[PDB]
Amino acid sequence: ADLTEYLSRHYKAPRMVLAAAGGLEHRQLLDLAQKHFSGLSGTPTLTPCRFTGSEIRHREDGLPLAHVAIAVEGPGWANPDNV
Amino acid sequence: LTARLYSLLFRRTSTFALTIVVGALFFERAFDQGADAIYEHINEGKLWKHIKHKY
Amino acid sequence: GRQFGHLTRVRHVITYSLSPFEQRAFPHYFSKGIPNVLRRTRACILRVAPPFVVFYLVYTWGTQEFEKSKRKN
Amino acid sequence: INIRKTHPLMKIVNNAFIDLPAPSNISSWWNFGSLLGICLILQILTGLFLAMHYTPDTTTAFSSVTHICRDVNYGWIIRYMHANGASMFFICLFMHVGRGLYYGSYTFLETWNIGVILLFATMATAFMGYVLPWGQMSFWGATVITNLLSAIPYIGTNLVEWIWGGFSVDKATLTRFFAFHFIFPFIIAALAMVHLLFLHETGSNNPTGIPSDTDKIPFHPYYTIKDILGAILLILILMLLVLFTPDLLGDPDNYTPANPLNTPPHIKPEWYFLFAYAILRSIPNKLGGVLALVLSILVLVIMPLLHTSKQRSMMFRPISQCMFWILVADLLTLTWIGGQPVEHPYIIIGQLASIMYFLIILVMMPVASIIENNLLKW
Amino acid sequence: KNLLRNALVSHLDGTTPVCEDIGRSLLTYGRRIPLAEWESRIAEVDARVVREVCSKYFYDQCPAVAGFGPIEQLPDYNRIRSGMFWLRF
Amino acid sequence: KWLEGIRKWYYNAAGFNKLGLMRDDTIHENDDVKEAIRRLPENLYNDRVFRIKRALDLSMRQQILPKEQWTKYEEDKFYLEPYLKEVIRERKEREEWTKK
Ligand code: HEM
Ligand code: HEM
Repeated sequence: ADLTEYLSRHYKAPRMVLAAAGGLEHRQLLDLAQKHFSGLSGTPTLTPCRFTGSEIRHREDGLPLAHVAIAVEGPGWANPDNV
Repeated sequence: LTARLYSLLFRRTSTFALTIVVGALFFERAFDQGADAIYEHINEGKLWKHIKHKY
Repeated sequence: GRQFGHLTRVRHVITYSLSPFEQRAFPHYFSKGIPNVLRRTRACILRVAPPFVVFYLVYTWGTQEFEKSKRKN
Repeated sequence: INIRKTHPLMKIVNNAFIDLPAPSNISSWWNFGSLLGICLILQILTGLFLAMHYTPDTTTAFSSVTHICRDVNYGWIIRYMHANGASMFFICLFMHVGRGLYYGSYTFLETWNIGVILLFATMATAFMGYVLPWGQMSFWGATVITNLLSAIPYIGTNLVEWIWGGFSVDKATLTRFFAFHFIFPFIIAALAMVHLLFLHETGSNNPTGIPSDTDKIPFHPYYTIKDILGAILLILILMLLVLFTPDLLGDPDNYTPANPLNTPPHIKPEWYFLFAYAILRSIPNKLGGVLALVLSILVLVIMPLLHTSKQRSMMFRPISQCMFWILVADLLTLTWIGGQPVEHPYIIIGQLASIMYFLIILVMMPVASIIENNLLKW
Repeated sequence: KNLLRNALVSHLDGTTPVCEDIGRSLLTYGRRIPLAEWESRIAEVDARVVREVCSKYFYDQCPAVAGFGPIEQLPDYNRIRSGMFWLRF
Repeated sequence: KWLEGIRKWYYNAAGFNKLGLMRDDTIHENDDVKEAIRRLPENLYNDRVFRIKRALDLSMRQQILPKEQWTKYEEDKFYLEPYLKEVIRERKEREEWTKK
């Protein structure tokens, strides 16, 4: 029931992109979109998430090597500072 | 106030040390005046400055 | 006794550790420190105090014995 | 690579103060190492400046220290810093010893032996520094303890005539004691480095007694700023002592020129020797009393060799803990009885307190340990 | 900058990374930015702007550290915090 | 016998139950204790060091556990004792063989 509810809510109207790259025709691509994806007839998220900044550590000495990562909060997408 | 203060005086070490030395001299001056005023204030009377002011 | 790397062999442990700027300077000082120090005080009353009241009783006893010896003559 | 891991002095700095795996369980009762070290270097500085204005002679010492406290700028507070810093050093030394006995860290054997030798050296340095101001109290106490060293049959008479330089405490004795108090804290610092060497061989101790090798936090910057906190607490207590009540510790008779005839009736050593002195005058035997003092320090040697428990500390042995607190009260009892004139009820309770001291530390510790032992299905 | 050019060019070879790039560009932006604008913004880069941005996103942050395994040698979090900002050594 | 009640009073007044510890935790370490700890299965060893590190944290911060998680006199799963018996008996075996 929750699976049907999830599939019915989190997919439908604005939030989907068909993309085609390679040896085809864009006109016939939109024609096939008209042929099949038309009539889908669909009809409230993205809050700022608080970055904590902390340290988790798994002392687990059975394995030979060691794996250490360290990160900070990344800026995102709308900045050339990302470049 | 706090954001301005951190964005100015807490990102270069040598400028931080210089401004705390300058503020340390200013605070030393202000503490001289305050401590001397208080200690002369709670023991008025029997102090040598007024007995010299007699003469 | 040596440096790190060779001391113990422990699996099965995950430690969470919080940033110092994340949390407060004084997290619930008065609502915790007073009952904790009351518990640490009650945990040592009959072990620490009964030597000192023996000290004060022998103090007053020997003192008043000296006074009684030095006030009849 | 890393400058700290390449330079040979910086390798010593890294192994001493940075990469030392420390127990995360230790409260303010483990700050005493930094406290004693900062007390030691401040004693070095104060005694150094005093020696820049002190005259080691019987005629000139009293007048010269008077010239220091009245004429040389801040010499009055530097003298007060030296004496009261000796007292604060003694407080921290006793509580360092009390931690080392309470938390079972005395199982470290040779480290305990190095500490015993350090205790000898600090006692000798303290006594000769107290002799130096050429006071009435210092003169008579030096005469008494010199005769205590003459208690030894057939060796002590030649040894005391060897340390005199005369018949009594004269200028030779004064200058020799100046030399020994003037040289000894360097040797104290060297044996302190040896003390630190054997501890960093072993590793430090937590309140539980279980080794904290799974929970080692570094020595820096946690314990560095915690020792700074404890050190500035020592600074404020010591400096408020030297600037508010300088006379709560110092004897009144210490400000008198030495009279070679008087023997004032409240003659006593200072309070950090009165428990050493209360054992003496409550035993009617000269050699017996000084042997009782030497055997008290040898009991402090012995107590690592009688840990017949199965825990390390007395943290979970409350009976031995209560006996330890009775010993704390008995130590302060002996110190106060050392601070009293010779009186008959005081004589009775001083003898009872000294024999109680011996019976608690010698006899009652394995008895309490074996009751705690056999009580726990062992 | 030449490494970033060559990495992006060899990244977008074939058809799967190209179509993935189109999908991810039109999800984050609603539109696709071709690589010539990326080349112009590469030409918009000198070391001064780089150290400004690295001063923005590194200089005394509160990072997230994850350790996995025999990580006894891994220092405490305050060692990372001390070695994070230079005091110019 | 009432000595069991005396042991109950002692185990109340000890505090490692309040810290949530067993009897096989606070043994003083000689090398025989080291051998006895080395002669243990992996699961009990890891549970023991987990208990030790939780106890060291709750001893540093001193915020000691609620009443409910405290171990009791009955459920004290003491296990190091027969291993300690075997280690000390091998040590007495070696001492007797040298003094024979
Ligand atoms: C002469 C003065 C002394 C100095 C400067 C000194 C110095 C130190 C230092 C720096 C430490 C390491 C940090 C600490 O826990 O305090 C230490 C630890 C220790 N000292 Fe001393 N010490 C002195 C006297 C003594 C004496 C008289 C004893 C007793 C024999 C002693 C026994 C110990 C023990 C057992 C430890 C380790 C305690 C632990 O692991 O927590 N020390 N000392
Ligand atoms: C090598 C360094 C030291 C030097 C050069 C030194 C020098 C002196 C001098 C010249 C005096 C006589 C002046 C006076 O009494 O104010 C003195 C007294 C004294 N010193 Fe030191 N001293 C040193 C270290 C220590 C240490 C480490 C202690 C013990 C903590 C100590 C304890 C005392 C005491 C108790 C007195 C008697 C204080 C008084 O009666 O006024 N000294 N010292």
